[PDB]
Amino acid sequence: VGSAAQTRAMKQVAGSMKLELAQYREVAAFAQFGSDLDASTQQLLSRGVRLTELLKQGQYVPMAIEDQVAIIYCGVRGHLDKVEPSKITKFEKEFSQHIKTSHRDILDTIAKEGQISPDTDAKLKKVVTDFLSTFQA
Amino acid sequence: AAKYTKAERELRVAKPYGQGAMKFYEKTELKGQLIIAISSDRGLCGAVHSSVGRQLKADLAANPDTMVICVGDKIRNILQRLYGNNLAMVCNDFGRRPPVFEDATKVARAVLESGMEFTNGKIVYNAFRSVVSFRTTDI
Amino acid sequence: ASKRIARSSIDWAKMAESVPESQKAMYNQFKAKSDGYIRKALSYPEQPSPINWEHYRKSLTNPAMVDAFKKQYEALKVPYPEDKVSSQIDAQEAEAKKEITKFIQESRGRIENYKAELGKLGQMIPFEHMTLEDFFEAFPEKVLNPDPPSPNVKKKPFKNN
Amino acid sequence: GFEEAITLEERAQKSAEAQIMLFQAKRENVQFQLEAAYRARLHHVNNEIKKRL
Repeated sequence: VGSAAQTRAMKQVAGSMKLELAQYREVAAFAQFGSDLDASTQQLLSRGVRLTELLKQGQYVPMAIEDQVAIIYCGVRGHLDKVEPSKITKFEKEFSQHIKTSHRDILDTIAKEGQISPDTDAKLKKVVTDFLSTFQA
Repeated sequence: AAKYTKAERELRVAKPYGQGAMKFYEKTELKGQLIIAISSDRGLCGAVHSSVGRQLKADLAANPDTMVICVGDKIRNILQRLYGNNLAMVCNDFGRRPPVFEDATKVARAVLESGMEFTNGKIVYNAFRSVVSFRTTDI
Repeated sequence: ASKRIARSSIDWAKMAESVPESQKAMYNQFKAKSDGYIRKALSYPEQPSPINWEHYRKSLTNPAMVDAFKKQYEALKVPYPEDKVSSQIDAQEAEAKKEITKFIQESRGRIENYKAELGKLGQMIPFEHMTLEDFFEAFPEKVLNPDPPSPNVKKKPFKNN
Repeated sequence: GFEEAITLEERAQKSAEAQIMLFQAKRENVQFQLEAAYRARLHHVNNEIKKRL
């Protein structure tokens, strides 16, 4: 069935993640001996590691579709390139809590539009930068 | 792995030895015949003799009139079909023993007493970049 | 029962701009420490979980004990506890205000000193058409008889040891 | 350098102004702790009554 039976926000973001995971899969063979590797290939490897750590999920804790869209969107736009892959799950709890508490207007705009606007993309860029700076600086 | 561990242990001290030797030629900034090819009679070690011979083939397309002194039969096997008219000498029975200075002096005495004319030159060897990466350069 | 529900939160942005980062790195500890108590404030909201008493009344053969439990639950409605060290914060608040006033007037004094220094530089004649005596007058470091001798009278030619 | 020293003093005065909001943050931090402790007991009382039921 594919993308014919998923929401616009999830389809728009998971399409990019599917391409990036395919790119990481192609260059995963060069990580075995790649002591010296190109910056583009290192970015593909670093993005794929964050995306692989993104898909991990604990048992008996299913997630709402808005929580899934927000977490996948952060990992696919490059917000987690500075976050270590061993702290992604802790970032997943805390940043979603901050969105569910301080920036509920972003979720209301996404729910009304059904997708992610470039204006909301800029707002999500700012609140991610504010959140990572507030956690550590 | 046992041989590599022993060889890297002695390379840890024999690398600045070559740094001091090459320092004079670096300071003179002299820019370039004879070609020294370093190989061994022990094959099936990977892409060592094939890629070094490939670099030697690129020298045959750049300096076709340069005599080459090879240390190892594998380089002789690859390059005899192409440029058998431009092979000075090929050393053999080498590789099983570890390289020591006496073997180097044997090659050094071979370059001198042969009397062959040479102004510039270079030595072909596999550099040790890392555990999994080796580069073919020239000194 | 009142005062501070979880919605209350001060402006962290102005506070983060005010502190000199690692010079006041205890704020980085303080924010996380306060954030941990927000995690405790995340759990246990004001009202507890409602309980359907009628289901237990009908299921139990004798619902008199359920009625007694419900009556005692409604009777025992304890309110909020008492604030303990609010006066100490108020006392340090007054001390902070005194330190605020002391630091403000000292900074005002240093600002007036810097303004006077800039006024001196503004009124200083330019170094192009300046006589050597006027350079000595405007900069009173000077040289005279009770002065450190040197082959070239410079800023630090004397000790150098 | 004199202009920079003026701006540094301006920041120092502003940090003194934000000392009050730090105190309010400390007051809210105390109130948050007292709320989380008292409301958990209210949750614990409700769970104990449910345990009795």
